[PDB]
Order: sequence, then C-alpha cells, then structure tokens
Amino acid sequence: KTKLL
Amino acid sequence: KLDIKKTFSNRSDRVKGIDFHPTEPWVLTTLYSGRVEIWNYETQVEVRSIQVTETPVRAGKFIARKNWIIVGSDDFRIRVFNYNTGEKVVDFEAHPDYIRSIAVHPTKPYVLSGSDDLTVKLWNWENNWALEQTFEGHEHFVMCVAFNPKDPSTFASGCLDRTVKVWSLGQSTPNFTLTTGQERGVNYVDYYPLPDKPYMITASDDLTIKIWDYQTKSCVATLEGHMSNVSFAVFHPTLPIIISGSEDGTLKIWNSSTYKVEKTLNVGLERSWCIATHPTGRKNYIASGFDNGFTVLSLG
Repeated sequence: KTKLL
Repeated sequence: KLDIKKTFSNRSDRVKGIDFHPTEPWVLTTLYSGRVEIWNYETQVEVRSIQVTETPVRAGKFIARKNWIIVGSDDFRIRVFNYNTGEKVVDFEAHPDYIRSIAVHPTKPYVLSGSDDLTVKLWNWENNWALEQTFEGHEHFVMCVAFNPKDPSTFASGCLDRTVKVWSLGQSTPNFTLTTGQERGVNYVDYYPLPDKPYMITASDDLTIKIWDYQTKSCVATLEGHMSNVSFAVFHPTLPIIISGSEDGTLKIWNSSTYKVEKTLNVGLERSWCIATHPTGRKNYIASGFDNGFTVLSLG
C-alpha cells in the first residue's frame, strides 16, 4: 500500500 | 498585513483531515488512530469526540446545514454523525479500498468520495445516501476531490496517475484531463474561489506546486521550495496568498501574484498533512493537521 502514512 | 498569531494548538495523534465549521468557532480533526475531535478553538474546549474506528480516518467535513460531520476511513467506510446528539446517521461501505478525500456540494445534497479503488463516487443524502454515479478513468489512487465553487456542477479529482480530471455531474467521461508533469502524482487539487481567474492548483510528492488555467490548460506557475512531499496547496479565499504544507514539517505562504514565498513556518508538529481555511475569512483563520497535532492560526 503506497501512501500508507 | 500579515500578522500571524497562534489561536489554538493542541497535540494529538496524526491529523489527516481537518475542516472549519462555517458559523461556530469549531474545527474538526480526523486522526490516523480512528478518532475524530471537534474543538472550539476560541474556548479551547472539546465539543465532541468519537472513536469512530481503529483504522485511519483520512477525510472529514462538516455538513453544517444538516448539523453533521461526515468522515471516511481506511476500513472503506463513510460514516455520518450528528454533532449535536452524537447520533450515527449512516454507516456504509463506500469503496472496496481506502477513502482519501471527501467533498460536499455547496447547495445540493451531494458528497463525493475519492478512493484507492481508482474512482470517485457521488452519494445523495436526500436519496438514502444512494450511489448516484461512479466516475471511472483514473489509473491510480484518487487523492483529492474538490467542487468548482463557481460552478459546482463540475469537480476536479487529483490522482497519483499524475493527472487531474475535471468532470460534470451526470456525465461519464472527464470534460478534460490535465497532464500535470508532476511525475510522482497529484496529492491535492484546489480551485481559486474568485471570478477573476479560472485557476486550479496541484501539489505533488515531486516537491512542486503548480498553478493551472483551467480554460487553456496552461501551467501558469510552478512553486518550488518544499523539501519533501507537498501534502496540499490552497488559495486563501480572501487574502492574495497561497498556503501549502509538506512532510518537511513546514507551512509556506506564497504571494498569489508573484508566486514568491512570503513566509515559512515550522510550527514544530513534524509532518503536515491537511489544511482548512475559514469559509468566510473570519479572523483570517486557517488550520493545519500534522503528525503530532493541529494548529489554528489567525493570519492578520
């Protein structure tokens, strides 16, 4: 999952 | 003119979404922990808070005309709460993946949600929150949705596929697609609210902010200076400035005519994720959410 932050 | 004062800042878990109430001195924050808080920033007392879920809540807005808040989370769900009673009005799975962004139409009973499922969906609260349309065409996560305030029959979606698409309600393909040249994607898109310029603005992980003429599609300006992902960039509704925030921990205020940076603020809450500007410029209030809490500032 990209952009998890 | 610019005389920045801290109205209220408080620490919390990472604030992913933030919004001002238009007539009460309230700010909504939505947190990575699944909690949401409504604060009265003038008295510095909590109005209401809710442990909504255990997953991040990345999106949240007031719907003041209905006395609601609407939130979206990584559990795929949209939830609506009456902020006066705490009643959970509705709770539904909106997408089969994370919800990144929610926008509320200024007069009609419509909400847009943008998702990692590559779509934007339109929900109608006068029709039992029915799914009235799905906008398909993006090829990566839809990070931000925004109505054009001057023509809210249209809206913009910003996407990690490096484009902004502008759509018409009731039509299935974009009116146009902007190729931003922001090759790490678009995290945020916003409209200039006043009638004198047909401008939109985009923020990217590629460290840039770009201004666009939505009639010609031309890039009017590129704003450089942030040192990590730019989470958002917006036009202030009343002052001639642009406000951006970044994982570099700073807010930047830029002159909206020269596009030169006027002020850089490190408010000391680590990464910046989200922004709100008071609908009517009351006390020129803005608010931003960060890794370690939020701040509400009066700009002048």
